[PDB]
Amino acid sequence: SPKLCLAWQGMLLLKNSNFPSNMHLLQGDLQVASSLLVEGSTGGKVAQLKITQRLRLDQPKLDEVTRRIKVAGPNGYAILLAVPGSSAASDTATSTQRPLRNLVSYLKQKQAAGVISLPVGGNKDKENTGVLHAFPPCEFSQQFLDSPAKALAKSEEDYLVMIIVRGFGFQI
Amino acid sequence: PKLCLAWQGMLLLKNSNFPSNMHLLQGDLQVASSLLVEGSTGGKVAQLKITQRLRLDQPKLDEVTRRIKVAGPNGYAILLAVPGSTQRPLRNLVSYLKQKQAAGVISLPVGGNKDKENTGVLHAFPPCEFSQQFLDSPAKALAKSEEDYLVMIIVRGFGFQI
Repeated sequence: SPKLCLAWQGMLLLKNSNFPSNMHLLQGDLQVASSLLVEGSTGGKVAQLKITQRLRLDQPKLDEVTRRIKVAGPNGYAILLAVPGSSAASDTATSTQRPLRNLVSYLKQKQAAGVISLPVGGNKDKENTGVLHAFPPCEFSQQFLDSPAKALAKSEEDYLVMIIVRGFGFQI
Repeated sequence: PKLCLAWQGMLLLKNSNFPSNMHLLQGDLQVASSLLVEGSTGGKVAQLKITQRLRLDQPKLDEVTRRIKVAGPNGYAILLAVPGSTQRPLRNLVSYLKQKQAAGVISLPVGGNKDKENTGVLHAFPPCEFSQQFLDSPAKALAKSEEDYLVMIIVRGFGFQI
């Protein structure tokens, strides 16, 4: 049964919009999430995660998401459920706050997963980095939702499934 | 992180069992882990039996609040029970306790203990103004409807736990 630990709270960013979100652990290694959802240089907490790329939801991409989880192994991935969270001129990054449903609807219509490189700011060694793929509700993402998970996921318009994979190849 | 699953099993009332998952809201996880056991062995228990009730009146609720406070930070744990010898959905237990206007009472550990400091009491509250105070916004999302959860308040021992 999914642990549902509150692994992260903050804003997802896409260009000039931000979306408050709470992320709950569904499966995999909580430590994979806690070690990558950070500022890369310090390991410190980050309040924003920026979607910088899109992955198409075509079957060949989905099959590679599945394969990279299996390659990484039980200590090399985490899957989270992202649900809506709780709702200056010199700021180099401006953004309109929007409900998570906006981002969900966008990714559903674009038929894409959002890509977030981790940790924030990167790292020179390929093996201490990772990637989060943010999937909208769809047949692929529903396979990771058991009955207690769906209760959190109120509607097919209000959640994302976040798949974090650490490193390159098998994780030990 | 808050909200991790801390116990999975059946809540027992009379001749019915209600599968429940308990997630940590507040307090000391170790209070729950050490008391949600079979006393004679310290091992995992799959069932917890409600054997008493406490009415939801104001002087009793004020005293629950006081007992949480006096226990200290290692003396209590608060958990959210969500749906997880006839099996019934948890909402039937919720409806029953809502109708009776009472909290269920479970003595811990299962089987008791001769030393008070190694025992606890779990009060299982239905949704109400009092129990809602323990749910922040992230927790409210797990709670779903006002018919589908209980708030489990575990207090260890007697007075401040030190």
